[PDB]
Amino acid sequence: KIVNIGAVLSTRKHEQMFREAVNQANKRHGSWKIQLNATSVTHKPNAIQ
Amino acid sequence: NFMLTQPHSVSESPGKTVTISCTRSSGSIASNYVQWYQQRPGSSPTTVIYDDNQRPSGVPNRFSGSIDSSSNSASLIISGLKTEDEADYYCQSTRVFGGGTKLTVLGQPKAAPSVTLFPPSSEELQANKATLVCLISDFYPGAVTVAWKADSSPVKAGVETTTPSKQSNNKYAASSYLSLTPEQWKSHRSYSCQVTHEGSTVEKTVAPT
Amino acid sequence: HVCDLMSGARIHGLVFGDDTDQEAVAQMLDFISSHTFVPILGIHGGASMI
Repeated sequence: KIVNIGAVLSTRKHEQMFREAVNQANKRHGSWKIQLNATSVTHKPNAIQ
Repeated sequence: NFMLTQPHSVSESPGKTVTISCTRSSGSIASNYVQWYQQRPGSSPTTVIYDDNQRPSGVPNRFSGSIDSSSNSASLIISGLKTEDEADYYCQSTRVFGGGTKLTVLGQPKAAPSVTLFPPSSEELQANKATLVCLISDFYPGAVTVAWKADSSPVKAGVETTTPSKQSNNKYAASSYLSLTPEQWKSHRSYSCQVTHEGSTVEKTVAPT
Repeated sequence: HVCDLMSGARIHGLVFGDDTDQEAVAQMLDFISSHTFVPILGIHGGASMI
């Protein structure tokens, strides 16, 4: 159902297409079983962080 | 599931545009992509517009696409020309096709259909059969909507309507036949053969004996 | 645990152990070693497979 897919992509502008692209996939695949979600986060400094 | 609405037919003269709208019953149209197709008589359907506003390679523009919500409908807009585009167009969104709209050029002057209702013959009634004969002619274009009601509700049992086809005088002809039994023939007060042609409705009713 | 211990008393070694079989614990500890410069010697358990 709610199969959330995340990313650690670069600056938020690049992340914008991610939120746009999933709906396109949602529009293409038509069923009430594949309601995806989206989340993201920028590249924080340091390695352990 | 949803359901796709298309007008039965439309007539347009060359040099002018025409709009046909595909309407979704339940849910939003934007929830799924939609496609437009054309089919010549006897020819396989061919893609004309796909995925809302997108022109397949080889499509000579002209045919645009509207995907505005409006009354949960998406319409097809065609530039003004009547060279060959006179065909039937269907909309498809997800496992559901449109009804189909008939488009034709403006040729011979339009003629009102001639409605005549034939009550079943007595000899057939003796054979425990009842055929209601409804004949239509002298109309343009070849697209007639014929309905049968038993004076209190539409009846779709035993109805049989011929496909409209070109006549020998640049016109079209068709007919409607209704099959019934003497019990049903004598059970109702009257039977109606409504005729719809280019937005014109002509009513002819018959009664037993 | 590891880097709060490091932030506490200044250790120099973290002789370790475990009891599971998840091989991934070796890689995580290897990642710990790179950015903290603390020698570590895993012995028994999950952090055992070479």
